[PDB]
Amino acid sequence: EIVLTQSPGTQSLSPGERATLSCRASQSVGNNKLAWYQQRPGQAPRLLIYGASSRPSGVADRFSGSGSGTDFTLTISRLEPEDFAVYYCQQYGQSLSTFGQGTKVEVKRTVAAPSVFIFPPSDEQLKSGTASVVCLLNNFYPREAKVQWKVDNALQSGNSQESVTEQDSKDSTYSLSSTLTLSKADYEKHKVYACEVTHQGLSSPVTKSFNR
Amino acid sequence: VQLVQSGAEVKRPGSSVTVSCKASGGSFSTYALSWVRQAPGRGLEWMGGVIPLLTITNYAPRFQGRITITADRSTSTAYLELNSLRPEDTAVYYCAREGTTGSGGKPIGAFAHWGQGTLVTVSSASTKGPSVFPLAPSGTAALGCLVKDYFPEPVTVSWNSGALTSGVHTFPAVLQSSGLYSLSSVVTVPSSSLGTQTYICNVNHKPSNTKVDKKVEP
Amino acid sequence: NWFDITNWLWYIKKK
Ligand SMILES: [Cl-]
Repeated sequence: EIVLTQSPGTQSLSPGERATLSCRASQSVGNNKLAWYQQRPGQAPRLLIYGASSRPSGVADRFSGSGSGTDFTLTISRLEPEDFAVYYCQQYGQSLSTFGQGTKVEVKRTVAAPSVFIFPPSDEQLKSGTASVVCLLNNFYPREAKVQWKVDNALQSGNSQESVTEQDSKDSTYSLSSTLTLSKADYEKHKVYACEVTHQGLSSPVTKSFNR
Repeated sequence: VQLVQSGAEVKRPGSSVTVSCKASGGSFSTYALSWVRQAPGRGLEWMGGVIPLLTITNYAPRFQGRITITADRSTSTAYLELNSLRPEDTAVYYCAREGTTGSGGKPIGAFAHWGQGTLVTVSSASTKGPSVFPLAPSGTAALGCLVKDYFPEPVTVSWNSGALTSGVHTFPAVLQSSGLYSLSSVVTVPSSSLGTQTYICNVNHKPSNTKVDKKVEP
Repeated sequence: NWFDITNWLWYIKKK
């Protein structure tokens, strides 16, 4: 099996800048049968380059491919807004075709600390026997952030889940939502519900909390 | 060349799924048709392919023993069968056909033509509509809705019937231990607007016919 | 390489 390594897995760049993306193969790729695809969230992949350097008629000429053997590169001469997307390499020089893990080209902007909000369970939900507490980390950059839930200062595990939005097309930020879920009966055993947030833009962790 | 796939399906663990891919435009029999999947938040994985005229399949070793790819020349339709399904098989499955170069139809191997994808969800869960709970607001306030305990995907959310989009964040769903999904949608607005302006989240879960327009207030 | 078969097929089916 040929392993294709795309490193780094993320590049943070500005519109108008050049990008070069590496695809290194664990063995020589037969006849330079190396393709590159673009994929945006919610869309099928789209072929940009095939045979290492050939470009299909429809594809913008700011995309170019080069390299041979085990060492391939996709070059984007000048990043347009629509070029911020995920790029996959693929080898098809032997019957077992493989893909790289992808490189996400995202927009670099200034560091932005999250604005943090906490929401107690609604009265409506509490009537139903369950308590969900939500923490929002809004409009931060870069994407790396951490939330920890504490209930009367006891660190929680196994009772929360989170997800993160795609980078905002206008302000280049991310947001994150985390939900802590307990039975009503368990929720009523404790007083202070807290979400503690860590991020590059924060010199020390920020806690938002409420008292049940 | 247009490839059109069959619709989303929910499959029980241990079952087999069949996904179809109908091609229109160009020739079907002499070009290689492959299947590529993508699990949630993960990369693309080539599964296998078929050359219809020759009836020559080619399967990735990881799927050899669980996959069958067939082609019906009379309908220009290719089929993926995957057996012994497990939760790890939950993914969007794409059919992908090789491109051509020049005017003479010469094939390029690489995948120029892609279907729209088919989400196959491997689960023991039954169709369930969400409860929709407000996330009430406490110069900027946040408010939102929690769309809890639904199955299967997807759910859509708008605010004020689509009139409110600035500052709205609708998050990817999470899959809970129950095998039901939950998602949240939030919006930030000026605090001064909370007295006067109405904020309503429009939640649509087609499979359960859950359509809730939830007014969120302080 | 299975990925080369259709090129062969294309070439031999030309006239
Ligand atoms: Cl393009």
